[PDB]
Amino acid sequence: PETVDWRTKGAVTGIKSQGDCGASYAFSAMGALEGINALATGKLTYLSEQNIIDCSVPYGNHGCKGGNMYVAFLYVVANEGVDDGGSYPFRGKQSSCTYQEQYRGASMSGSVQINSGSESDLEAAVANVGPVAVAIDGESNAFRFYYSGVYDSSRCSSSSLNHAMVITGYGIEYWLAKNSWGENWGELGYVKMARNKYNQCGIASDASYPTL
Repeated sequence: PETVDWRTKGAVTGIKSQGDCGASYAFSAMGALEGINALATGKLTYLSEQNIIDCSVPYGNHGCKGGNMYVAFLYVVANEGVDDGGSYPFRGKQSSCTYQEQYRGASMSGSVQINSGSESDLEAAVANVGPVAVAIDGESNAFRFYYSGVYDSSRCSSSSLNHAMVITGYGIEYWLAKNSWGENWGELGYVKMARNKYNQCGIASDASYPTL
């Protein structure tokens, strides 16, 4: 298809704000999982980024100071589940791990990594599977203060990436990415990024999604 948006399938939750906590990895990872789960199960369940922040330090994440999607997925697989938000809510900072099995919202068996730099493989993932976790270069003041339109940056790097989000669709040529800086940033917390511009901002350098 020429354009998808996974809200069409009820596979995307509201926009979140990570506050002053540097945990996009978590928000980005949970976002893909929420989608995959909502598609399969038919019910959208909000999942807990706080769970990932508190409990994935031993898998090699840094709580509120940063981390990866991969390492968040390993935690989910090894811990055989992630709690949902309702019962494990965002506090804005690293707290004790209160992971409880009774509130396990979702589980998974692995992650598929999209071939680094390939946007046609990325589109194929997004169209045929679901929302895909990505990371980008959001260094620019233009990104930091993006408000509307298609982001099409000349200064963007395709290798050293500093911010993670969920691709929830694409259209016309852009990607539709969901950020976690709350609803007052971008287009309702969304950004439309440049599609098929030879991997601008490294959108397809480190894309993945979970299996379940």
